[PDB]
Amino acid sequence: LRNFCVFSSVKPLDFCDQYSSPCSSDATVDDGWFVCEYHASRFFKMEKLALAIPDGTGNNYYRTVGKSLVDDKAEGIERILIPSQNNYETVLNLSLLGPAERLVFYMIYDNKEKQNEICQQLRMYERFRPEVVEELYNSTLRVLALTNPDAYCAQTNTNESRSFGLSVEDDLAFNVLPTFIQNLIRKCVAPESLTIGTEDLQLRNCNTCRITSEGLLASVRLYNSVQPKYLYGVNENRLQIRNVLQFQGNANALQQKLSRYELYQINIPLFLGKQIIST
Amino acid sequence: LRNFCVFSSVKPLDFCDQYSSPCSSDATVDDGWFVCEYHASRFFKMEKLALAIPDGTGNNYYRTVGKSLVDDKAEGIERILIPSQNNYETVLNLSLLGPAERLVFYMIYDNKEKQNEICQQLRMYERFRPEVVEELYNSTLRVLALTNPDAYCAQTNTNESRSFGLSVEDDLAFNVLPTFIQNLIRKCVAPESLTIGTEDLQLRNCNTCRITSEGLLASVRLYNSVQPKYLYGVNENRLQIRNVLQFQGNANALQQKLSRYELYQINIPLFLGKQIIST
Amino acid sequence: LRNFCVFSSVKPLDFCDQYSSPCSSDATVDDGWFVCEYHASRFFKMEKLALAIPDGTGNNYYRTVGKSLVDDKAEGIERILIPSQNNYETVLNLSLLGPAERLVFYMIYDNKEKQNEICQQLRMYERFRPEVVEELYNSTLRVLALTNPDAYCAQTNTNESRSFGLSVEDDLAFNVLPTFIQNLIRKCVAPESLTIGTEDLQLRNCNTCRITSEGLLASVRLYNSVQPKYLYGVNENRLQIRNVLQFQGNANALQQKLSRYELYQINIPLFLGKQIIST
Amino acid sequence: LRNFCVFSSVKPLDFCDQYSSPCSSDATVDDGWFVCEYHASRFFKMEKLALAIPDGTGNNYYRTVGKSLVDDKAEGIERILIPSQNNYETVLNLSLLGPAERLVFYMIYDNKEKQNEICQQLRMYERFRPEVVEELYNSTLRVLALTNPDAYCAQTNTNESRSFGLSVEDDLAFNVLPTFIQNLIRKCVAPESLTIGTEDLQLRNCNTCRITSEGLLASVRLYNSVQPKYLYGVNENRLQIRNVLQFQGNANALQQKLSRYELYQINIPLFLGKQIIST
Repeated sequence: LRNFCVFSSVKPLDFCDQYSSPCSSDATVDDGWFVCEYHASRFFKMEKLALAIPDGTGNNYYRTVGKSLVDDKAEGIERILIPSQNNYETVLNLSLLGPAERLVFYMIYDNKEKQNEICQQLRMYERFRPEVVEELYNSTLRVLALTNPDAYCAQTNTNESRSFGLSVEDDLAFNVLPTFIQNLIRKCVAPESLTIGTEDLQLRNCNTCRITSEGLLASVRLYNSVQPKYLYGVNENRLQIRNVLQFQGNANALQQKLSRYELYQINIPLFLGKQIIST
Repeated sequence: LRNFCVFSSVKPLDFCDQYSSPCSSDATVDDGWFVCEYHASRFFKMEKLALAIPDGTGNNYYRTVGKSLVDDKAEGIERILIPSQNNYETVLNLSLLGPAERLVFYMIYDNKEKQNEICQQLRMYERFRPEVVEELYNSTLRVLALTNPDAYCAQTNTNESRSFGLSVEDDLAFNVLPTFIQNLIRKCVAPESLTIGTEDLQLRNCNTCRITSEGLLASVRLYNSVQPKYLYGVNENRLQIRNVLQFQGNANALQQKLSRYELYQINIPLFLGKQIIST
Repeated sequence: LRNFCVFSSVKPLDFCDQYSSPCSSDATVDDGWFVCEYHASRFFKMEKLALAIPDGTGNNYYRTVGKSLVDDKAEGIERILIPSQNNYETVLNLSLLGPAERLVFYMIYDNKEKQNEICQQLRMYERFRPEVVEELYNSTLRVLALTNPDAYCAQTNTNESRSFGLSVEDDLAFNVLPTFIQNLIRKCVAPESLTIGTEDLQLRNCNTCRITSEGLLASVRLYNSVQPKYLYGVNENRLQIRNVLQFQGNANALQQKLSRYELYQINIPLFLGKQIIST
Repeated sequence: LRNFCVFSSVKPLDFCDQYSSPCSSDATVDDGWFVCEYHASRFFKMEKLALAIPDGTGNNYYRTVGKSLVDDKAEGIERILIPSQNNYETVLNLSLLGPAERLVFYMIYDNKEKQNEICQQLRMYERFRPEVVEELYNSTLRVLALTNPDAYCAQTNTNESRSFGLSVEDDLAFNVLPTFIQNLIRKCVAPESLTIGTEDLQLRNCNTCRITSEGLLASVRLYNSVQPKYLYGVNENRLQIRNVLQFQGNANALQQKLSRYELYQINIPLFLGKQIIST
């Protein structure tokens, strides 16, 4: 597939796709997220990070992890990274989104009546472009089937096991998430303790997120101040005012002489659960 | 001072200083550690990292933090990053160290009889080089006085406050550490929650070390696999065998295509305590 | 026979046989193992060694012996060199092996229903290649008959006698092994004391293996570190991580000057039982 | 030292040294035996072997081990590899040995009256060659002092520990051996289980020799049939008849086709005791 992004087929009527930041080449490769960096940052409010695991030789067991983009000052529906069926309409703000985005999200969450009424309202557009709708639906449905744990092929790797907490509520809630949402969640949060073969590698002793009935949240108020490089960039006649935290400083307080050491950026990777890798 | 390193004046009889890796230019600047990167890695088994704190504009409140060099597989006197007066002789292995190093460490820990007998055994060398000893002692003593919280000048900044735990034993033990050891410890571990002005920035919700009666330890078995670039490098006729962990892989398992994302190295910065910064 | 290896007829549908390391010319000659070096190393985890017995003149009574390939660190189903009917499916990991290998192993262990269902599932392939199956079965069955102690010819040499311990359980368990397995076991382990003619030659006073109800095992934790030169070599997207033991050293510790003496490699030949050779 | 062999200074009156096989270059290097291969084979009836310990990378922790030269058919004073003070005169057959050899052996075993009477009988030779005796005595005495655990320098490595059995009698007897004999014994027998660092490598589970009150013996009747390549080679008008074991064979029994596999010679390395290597 040249485009593994689910939101790759998101087009207006006369489509020079919105893409203020063009979709990254990550959609071309099969890393398993099935979403490009731009769509991940815009919708799920997370970026992609290459988790490197050294072993003392030079080669690193590379992995994909989610990088939080929400700030510690946030509260409410803004702190949720990935919503569940309960309130995803309000979280993703599907009311004013483009009809292709609405369709894609609704049939990812699989609520029949919503895409039914989308088709009813899209019938008027259908007389101009009667071919894009079917191919868009086919591509998105086949992507969902590929990421679906149960299908015809149903490619299953029981050797990898993911635990999202020692409590019953956490995994019982995680069970009812959509198949694509489950696949994205399992492969965006790094394990707390990667159990590989007959040993355990303690990647992190603290969780940077939480899985609950409404989905994946940045529950901990870890301080984050990274700016998204693939911002929406649309002309904002609708103003969103925010409480920015800024400090002053001189050349002495801004210690440039400390810059020679390799930098340890304050990023917020998603760490939760245990990864059981037999053998 | 051209050389803030305490172990800067560590010379043999005919001195082309050991320094398999030459002392970094960090000793030239006053970052407060008063130890160069080579001596920090060799003795305290830690490196130096530039903790950058973004605020949403581009300037970063730079800070110095300690980077752990011990492995998760370690146990015993090897897991302690900085020893106290109780067992520093065994931790630093002062038995076979060079006499300058022995002197420096002993008068840092301030045990009179040890440097007294060092002087008695150094009397034989004194007839050849009767001038290096006094200047070495003067320089090291003035460095200790500069890092001493109480002195003539006694430059004190009460506005910064450091907490090393909510328990009585932790700070009561931290109180009895040597003055230079206390200064190094306070400025090598990053705060758990940097309380600055009227706000708090949650740098990390989990501690990566511990302060106890014997000193600063890497109590948590966080997985570390970084190699020191300033290793001792001395011809080792005395063999130290270690249990190395290695995994195999092909080009597919070594996902080079994941390398385009900016890397998130598995490092182990020292995070503990709360930094109270009024105003 | 140009090919005495039992696994010589192991072919896929379009066969350029897997053989990352091609089968050695040992299958061409009749040494009695009836398995090539590659198949012995891959399945039974042992290599072949030429046991030479000097007598003070120059000619050596050559013999074939098994060389252990398992490490002292191993435990479990990995330490067994040759399995019995009890758990050979798990030992050889027949679940994912090629259908020819599954058939060969199952009819060596003679469990009717397994090769019956192999034939049922192979019926679909049968319509493309209806001639290879019968000749493969005939060749493997005639090899088993040749190695079978009881047959039409039933070539028996009662003069050679093999003892696998002084205990009742050891030989009573060895009795119920398959005929080919018994032939391989009798001619892979060197005798503890070769009783030849009217004298006894003490080859070794210690056993390097054990014969039990589950088969031939490397019970003793003898240190082995030889690498197989006929490794499987298949692209491993399924990762097997292992605990490697490595030591460092300089030119002095790696004493090259000791290399002029003829080397005594730390190998682990299979030594067990007594060989009674009348006359 | 160009010559570490103790018997390097063994010269007749008109010396073109006996040395039917010239002394090997092993005396030039410091492997610690302080005896050349020829003298080790002639007197102690053992050869030198390079014990190689693989670790899975390619470098081998080389070591020196003793290779037995006695046959399984032997009995009596012939089976002892190294004698003690009790019966070394009969074991080494010092009655007819050259006076230099007698002197060297006697002052290695440190029995004053014997070398005293050697000097008394050598007084007649002294008038012709009054300079070789003093330098020979000085060289041999300094070699003994160098191999002496207690001396002025007394170079001691307490980190290496050697155990020669779990019984009190074995090590209590080994204690009273001469210093050079103790040094040779400790560095000719390979450990049963090399305890290195925090792990143990089981080199061999069976002992190939024994340490008793009379010294180091080949107690086990392990079958040995290697011929010494540095034999005495002196014209033997005094005939030693021995019971040789020989077998016949044709081209079929002498299986040349088995020679392609790398040979596993039936040698008898000296294995006994445990080597405790801290770190």
